[PDB]
Amino acid sequence: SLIAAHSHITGLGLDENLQPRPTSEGMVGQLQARRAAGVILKMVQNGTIAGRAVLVAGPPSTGKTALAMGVSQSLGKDVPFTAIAGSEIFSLELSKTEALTQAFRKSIGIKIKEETELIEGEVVEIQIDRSITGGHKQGKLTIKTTDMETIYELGNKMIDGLTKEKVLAGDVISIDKASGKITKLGRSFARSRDYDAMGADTRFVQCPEGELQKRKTVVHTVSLHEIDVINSRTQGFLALFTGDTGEIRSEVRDQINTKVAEWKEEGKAEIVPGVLFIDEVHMLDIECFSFINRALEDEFAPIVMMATNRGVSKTRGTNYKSPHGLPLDLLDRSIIITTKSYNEQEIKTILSIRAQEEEVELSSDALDLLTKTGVETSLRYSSNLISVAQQIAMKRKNNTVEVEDVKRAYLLFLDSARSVKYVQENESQYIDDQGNVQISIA
Amino acid sequence: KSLSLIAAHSHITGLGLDENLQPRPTSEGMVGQLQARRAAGVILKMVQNGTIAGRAVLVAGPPSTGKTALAMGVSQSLGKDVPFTAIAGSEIFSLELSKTEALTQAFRKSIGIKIKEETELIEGEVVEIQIDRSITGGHKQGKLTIKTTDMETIYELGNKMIDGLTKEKVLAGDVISIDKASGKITKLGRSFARSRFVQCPEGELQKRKTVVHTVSLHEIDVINSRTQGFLALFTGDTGEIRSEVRDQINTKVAEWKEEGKAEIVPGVLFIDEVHMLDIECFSFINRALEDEFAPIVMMATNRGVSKTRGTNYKSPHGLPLDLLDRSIIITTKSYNEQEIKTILSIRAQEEEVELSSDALDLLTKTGVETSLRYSSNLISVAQQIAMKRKNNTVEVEDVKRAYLLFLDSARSVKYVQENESQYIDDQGNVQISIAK
Amino acid sequence: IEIDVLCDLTQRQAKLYQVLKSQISTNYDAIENAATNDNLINAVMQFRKVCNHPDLFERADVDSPFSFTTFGKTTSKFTDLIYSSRNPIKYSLPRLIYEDLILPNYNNDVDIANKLKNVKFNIFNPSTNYELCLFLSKLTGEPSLNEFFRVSTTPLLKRVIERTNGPKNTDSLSFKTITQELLEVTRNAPSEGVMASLLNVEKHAYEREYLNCIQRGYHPNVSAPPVTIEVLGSSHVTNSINNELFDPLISQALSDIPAITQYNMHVKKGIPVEDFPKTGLFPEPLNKNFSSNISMPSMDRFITESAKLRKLDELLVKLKSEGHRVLIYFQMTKMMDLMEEYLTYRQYNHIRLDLVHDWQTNPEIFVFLLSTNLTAADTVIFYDSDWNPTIDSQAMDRATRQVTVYRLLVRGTIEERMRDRAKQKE
Amino acid sequence: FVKPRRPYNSEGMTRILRRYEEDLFCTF
Amino acid sequence: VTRTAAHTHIKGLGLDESGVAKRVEGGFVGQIEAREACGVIVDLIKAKKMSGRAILLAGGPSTGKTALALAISQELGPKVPFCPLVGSELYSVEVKKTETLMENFRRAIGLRIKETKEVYEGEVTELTPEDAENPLGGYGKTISHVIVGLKSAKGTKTLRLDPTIYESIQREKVSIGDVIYIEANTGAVKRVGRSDAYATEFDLETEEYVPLPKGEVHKKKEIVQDVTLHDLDVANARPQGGQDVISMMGQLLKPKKTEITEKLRQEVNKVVAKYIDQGVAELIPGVLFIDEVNMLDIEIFTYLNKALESNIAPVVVLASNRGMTTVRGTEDVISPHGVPPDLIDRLLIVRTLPYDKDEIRTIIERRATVERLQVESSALDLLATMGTETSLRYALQLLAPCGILAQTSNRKEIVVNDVNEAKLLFLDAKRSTKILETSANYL
Amino acid sequence: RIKETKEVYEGEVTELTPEDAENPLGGYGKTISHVIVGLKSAKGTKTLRLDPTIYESIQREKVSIGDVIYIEANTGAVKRVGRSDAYATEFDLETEEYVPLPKGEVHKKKE
Ligand SMILES: Nc1ncnc2c1ncn2[C@@H]1O[C@H](COP(=O)(O)OP(=O)(O)O)[C@@H](O)[C@H]1O
Ligand SMILES: Nc1ncnc2c1ncn2[C@@H]1O[C@H](COP(=O)(O)OP(=O)(O)O)[C@@H](O)[C@H]1O
Ligand SMILES: Nc1ncnc2c1ncn2[C@@H]1O[C@H](COP(=O)(O)OP(=O)(O)O)[C@@H](O)[C@H]1O
Repeated sequence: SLIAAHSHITGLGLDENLQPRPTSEGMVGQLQARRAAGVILKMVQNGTIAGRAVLVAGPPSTGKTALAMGVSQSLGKDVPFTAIAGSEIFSLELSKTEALTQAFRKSIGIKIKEETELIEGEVVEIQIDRSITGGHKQGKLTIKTTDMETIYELGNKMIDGLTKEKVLAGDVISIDKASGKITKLGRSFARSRDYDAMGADTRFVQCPEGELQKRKTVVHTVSLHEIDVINSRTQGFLALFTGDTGEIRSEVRDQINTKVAEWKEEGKAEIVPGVLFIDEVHMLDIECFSFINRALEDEFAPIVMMATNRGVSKTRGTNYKSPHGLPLDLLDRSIIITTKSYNEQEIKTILSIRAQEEEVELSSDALDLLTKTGVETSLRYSSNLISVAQQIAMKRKNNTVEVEDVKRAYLLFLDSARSVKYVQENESQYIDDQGNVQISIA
Repeated sequence: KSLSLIAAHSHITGLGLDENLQPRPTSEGMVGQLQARRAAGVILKMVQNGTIAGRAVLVAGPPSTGKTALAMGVSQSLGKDVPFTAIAGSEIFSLELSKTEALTQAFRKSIGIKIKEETELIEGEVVEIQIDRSITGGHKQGKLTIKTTDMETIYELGNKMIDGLTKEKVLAGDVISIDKASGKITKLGRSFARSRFVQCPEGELQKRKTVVHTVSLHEIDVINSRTQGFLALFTGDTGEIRSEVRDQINTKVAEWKEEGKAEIVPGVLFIDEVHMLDIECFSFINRALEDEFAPIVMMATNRGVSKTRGTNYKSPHGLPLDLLDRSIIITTKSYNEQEIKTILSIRAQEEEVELSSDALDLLTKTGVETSLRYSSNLISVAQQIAMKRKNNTVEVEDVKRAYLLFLDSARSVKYVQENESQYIDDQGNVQISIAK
Repeated sequence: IEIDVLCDLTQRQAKLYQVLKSQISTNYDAIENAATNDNLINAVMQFRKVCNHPDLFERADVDSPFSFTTFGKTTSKFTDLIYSSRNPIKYSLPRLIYEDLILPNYNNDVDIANKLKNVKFNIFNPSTNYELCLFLSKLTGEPSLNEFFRVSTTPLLKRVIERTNGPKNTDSLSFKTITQELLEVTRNAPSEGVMASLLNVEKHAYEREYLNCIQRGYHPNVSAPPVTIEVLGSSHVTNSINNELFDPLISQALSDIPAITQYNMHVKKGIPVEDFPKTGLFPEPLNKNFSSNISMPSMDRFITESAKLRKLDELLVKLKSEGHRVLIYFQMTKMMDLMEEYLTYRQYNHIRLDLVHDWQTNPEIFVFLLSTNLTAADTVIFYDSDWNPTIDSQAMDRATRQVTVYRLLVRGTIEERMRDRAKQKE
Repeated sequence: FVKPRRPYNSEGMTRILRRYEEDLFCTF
Repeated sequence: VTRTAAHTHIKGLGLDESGVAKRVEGGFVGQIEAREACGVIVDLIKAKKMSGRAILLAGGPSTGKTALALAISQELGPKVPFCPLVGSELYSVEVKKTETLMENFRRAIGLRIKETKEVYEGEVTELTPEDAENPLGGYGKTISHVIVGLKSAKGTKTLRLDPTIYESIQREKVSIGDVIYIEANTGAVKRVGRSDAYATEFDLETEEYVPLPKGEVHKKKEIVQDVTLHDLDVANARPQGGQDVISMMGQLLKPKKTEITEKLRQEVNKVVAKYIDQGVAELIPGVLFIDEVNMLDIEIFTYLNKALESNIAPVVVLASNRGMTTVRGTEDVISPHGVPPDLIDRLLIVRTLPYDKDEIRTIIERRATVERLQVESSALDLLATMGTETSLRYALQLLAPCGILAQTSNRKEIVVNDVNEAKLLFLDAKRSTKILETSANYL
Repeated sequence: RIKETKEVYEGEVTELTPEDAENPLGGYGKTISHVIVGLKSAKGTKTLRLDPTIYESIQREKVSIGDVIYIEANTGAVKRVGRSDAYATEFDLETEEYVPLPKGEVHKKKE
């Protein structure tokens, strides 16, 4: 859709022998962290070990979220990947343990196999009979093909699916029995009756050949949390979307656990374990860490991916100060992947890959200036300056971004340290921490 | 009694007092604290007189000295038909109700109104039920033969009785109780005609009876508060009952007492661990006893000069000074060796099979040394390890085994003190690894 | 030809194993060779009936919530029903409370104060307060000026039910927001519509994720009626709570009138269609499996709930050309349940105790269940419970000329313990 | 022998009928 | 094939007959006195006569309190209820903390009931309503009676229902030609599916087809059920199940946890006592496991010392990880294990002891066999040295990544090179803390 | 922003006929083959031959002769704007507001 900060990472950049390539899949650097992330990815793809906490550590602007998002990209489709942040837990309707439990149930997926039936043919005759108030409905639908013709009965849902997106005799429709979907492929008979109301006539299709009823088997993926909220109340399907689900009792949890194991042993369900990713896990509370260290010890718990950018900092809700903000009992459960800062070649590769993804034709000397800026200040600032320099080059009607555009962008927009010095130089103009200011020039 | 397993206060069947309120040394399961037990007897006679409104008593003393035992003894000696509400200090901090609202509800649950009502009831055994169900229209007719040990009669039944007997399908020989006013039959059971079973009812069909009804003022407040039905008494969503319906109920209760068709029965409200209430709750209790419809409040605390919650200063008993002014204090003392021996004797007598006497002496020595409650908890596990040895009695060596396994407080504290780096401290420092 | 298959313990079989393995002190008696040695014997047959299959020793009945009721039961040309479910909790009230607080009385002031607080001083009264009513008539564009008094004095469910479809005045300040216009523009809209498909994602998620064929996963354990209130000696309380539990407008709103009845008032009695008491407002459940909490016992759950019947139906699916026999002494003469299993779903030509001559003329009818020179059967499935191979060889001696052996095993159960001692004895 | 079709009780109802040449509506 | 959840190696306490502990049984290594005390507690549970007995499993991390609690649950059996809990569960944003505590207390106490239900089921051959006399009046229903024809094998009956039953009949959309199931206890009815006497190959609604039900109609069936006391409380507080408008409307609303009053609990206890004395009920008291009891504040403990002294309260077991720490919810009380001295007199402390090197090595061996990876002896000894040096848990969690690296290296054997690569890729807490100490980027 | 096209018929109804049918089934009050409606707008007048299913929408929405209506082609659902401006015949008392006769042609294809 749109280009974001993590548009360029397509995979973990990893060979089949679990060894990272120097530059592949839109990634560079962090070779040991990439190898460890690939090991965790292969652990998830095996899917037979539950509740392995993995913590990522490092300074800011190192590639922690890039590593996790590369894990999500290489993880493959139809396997769940929650990407919650630390602040989203603290709610006014859920408890924090309840919010953690709901994230845990969202992260774990079920691949339900269902047997369905497809019919497709030319519609012969409809015999919808309704009551006087219209509440109760029963009908007979008649459908043919080139080979054979069958008379089917009708229920409430099929009649109301025939009424909406209205079907006349002369149409070719396709019905799936397991889902109840109606797909009008077009009008085939081209009947001589043309009411003046109908202005949208579907395109002509050849009427189909062969047998109407074709056996089909399909698989669809639904997470544990969705089944939980579906079975929670009478109207549970709305609560997926409105999110008014809350403080769900443990009874439906254990009964759905037993039913899920039942569907597993008869072959209906194939559980795929997922990944829960909690960015900025230092934001959480001590009660949340207690529930986290006691929540990984279940069979229905995914691999939990954790991220921090803090040193020895205060654990929230508590007076003491702990490594990474995480207490010792949780830190002992986790296994830590470390990340280290970059150098000039890796930073140069980062901005080259970004400017390739930012469709900016950058000159080589401007690239060298951007690398010196990025090493000098931060990687994120030199990442952000490329689009601005592109806009400035567009204003001067030159496609290639040159050095003077980079210098003008650097002069117009301020980084962290220069802004800090500019605040410290004339601090009386800004409102002080004690709420003191001078707003007059004299 | 409902379903009751063996609990801590199960041996207490009331205050062991004579007619002149002098405490027997060991009676009704309770031994010792004779001055405190005499004081509780005087308070019991206050409540049984029922002419004194809104006094507060403070049962204060050391932990495990029988304060909760004293309150349970008062509640047991009070009997039924007098309301008793035992709440803790952590109950009234409600997420939906305010603190003063929860205190007002707990105050009004322990004030009761006694109403005598005379109803009509017909109860017997059905010899034979016939219905001439030739329903040409909606009308049907039938006859009922109902029998007791001294009655045998036939009834002509109207249409509504036929409707009421079609449901709750009465066969011949069943025992039914009929309310003629409301038309609700109850199938008590089937008589002795096997060839659930109940006895055939005795004679004098159509016998009026008096069912004495005691309801609390909280239920009348919930009913009269119009948007909450009686389902609030079970669901608990009464939700901030207004003061005007309370005033209306108080005036109606005074009218009923004056005109003599209702009698008011005062009760006792017991607050266990009163030291956890806030100063706002102490102010509401401080001004809540001046109402005439206020029960006799019992408060029990085991704190010294401690802080009062919601403030920052220290006060005696964990309570502010004006609340201590508005209450008389019952003191309780600790137990010597013989009292511990008698208590352990009673608890082991009820709880399980008998003990050998040297084992009972070892229990008494451990109870003196560590805690009464620790020895009482050691009793049952010593008996279970005696059954695992397949012996009836409990010997000294079973007590030694249970003493080796289950630690008291002092050994746990000491063993924590020699093993400090293995545990987690206040600063979250712990040496999980055992090497170096 | 000798083959052996070993099977994993199923979930219900394993939980039955654990709940009857616990006891007080079992000391693993059946795998302590108590069956080899010769109460111990009761635990041995209990472990055997558990370790084979649950329904061979108790029936898997219906799955229903526990009915917390006191309904009219019996001791056991139409039999009729009246709904008579009541809660066992009887809250008894005195008659003085009702007759002096709720009902009007000559010495009571309920009706007077009710009218004085709801009619005489209602601020939406047009007789006293006209300009306020005209104020809201200008605001909301209401056609009638008594409507505010009607809304202010109507219960919420009743006011929900009689929902009016009449459009308002067009000079009102009620300005319809763009979300309401979006919802009304798609109220009856086809597919392939740009504003149509944007405003229904729940039907797309329904059809994509196959929610029309999902199964019920949870049922409540206890279901109860509302707690009955029992006032002695008055019929007014009976009428009042019977009216409140079964209000015909609310009950009829959660209902549907039968079609031939709608014929009868619309044509035969000439009642206009809009004057029908409105129906059909009960919310539709998600699926046919979500309609009621009662779960029927499924045949497929019988097929899949056993460690050995699952692989057994897999085997007779695979085995067609050879008629086969079952040693039914794996459960000590239990013919009944396998009989129901394979003429309920896996129906075949069959014979079970002239009998020996029927399966040799054609192999289309299998020899099937017999309790142990009739070796004319093509094969025999003799599988386990043999801690002694003597009865095994004597059963296979009875048994065409070719004999084939099909052995079955469950791991973790007593079959591994008797069938590792007897394996070295062979 | 092939089992009979389910009985179709449609008494007391309006009828929508749509055919190849023309569409009907039977009402009350 | 089967997923391991860090406790699948534990199957029971592993005790012998006389209460002594075998050194290796049930996946337990060591902790002999703790296992014997927990077996005594299991025997006390199976006695089923006590109320409000409590134990605290004191000890450090990596010691086995949680293992002992699930060992108690495995030894007790799934019939007696076991309610695991964490201390952070007790804080709810919808109801008081104390009511959550008592709701878990009555979740622990179980019940065994056997109930007989009057059941009507059969194929619907006839379904004809009777019209009312004054339909537009609206003070009665639009019908008066509904005659229903039910047919099954061996019996056939005609059914003249009340309109309130026909409400549920029309709500399950019952047509002519399906097998239905009327439960006469509550008036609920379940539509099983269309009868297979007719043709079943022409519907479009993927209906299930059922044979004719065996036996007569008016079957009286006795079923056995296992329910908890809390489930009775939550059914009576929020009354779903009746056929009145209160129950039908109570189904549709979103449920909120409410403060269940004590009066409901006494009425439920009286009804259950009548079921006990009548002969169909047998009480099954259970075990409730509050893990991380340090996280509970002073209010829960203050209410807990009164809630344990009731006649019905189950046996609760407690776990604590901390030593001499301050109690949450207060700022002056310094107390062992985060537990106030008022509660500790009710409490029977069970101590657990840390591990040696050989115990750690055997635990690693059994955990590797449960996770179906075979190890080499020198690699197992290396992992034992790291388990002594870093923690037992770190050596446990490192087992799966060296297995992953072994499958990467096209072999089934774990060597010491895989252990060294697991050291190089992933780090424990101590090396991470030192890396935080040396770096100045607040890493 | 979303662009589309709206094919609508708008105007004032001068005549609507629930036209009958040959072979009128059996035991039925009516058998509507089609509904003919005559719309009038500013400088425009059309006769529309509709499907029978618009009849119950017409009968529900109180659509009679002397009203201004506004329908959609593909949905075929009537929306009654009100009565026409000229036909304020009950000049003493009225409730329903009188919309002016709509501008433009009877058939509009707006974007
Ligand atoms: N190895 C890498 N490959 C690709 N992009 C990277 C890499 N390392 C860092 N980045 C870039 O550095 C920025 C910071 O990484 P991220 O993890 O998102 O934030 P932080 O490192 O501050 O947690 C991201 O925009 C990302 O695009
Ligand atoms: N005088 C007594 N007679 C019998 N039992 C007693 C007595 N005093 C205390 N106990 C028992 O000691 C145990 C703990 O006492 P408790 O009531 O908790 O003391 P307190 O109320 O002072 O905390 C209880 O089981 C109680 O039955
Ligand atoms: N006695 C034991 N025998 C075998 N493994 C154990 C034992 N005790 C603990 N473990 C292992 O140590 C880990 C920690 O157990 P747990 O009780 O959950 O935490 P803690 O021991 O810190 O309370 C578990 O994964 C368990 O497999």
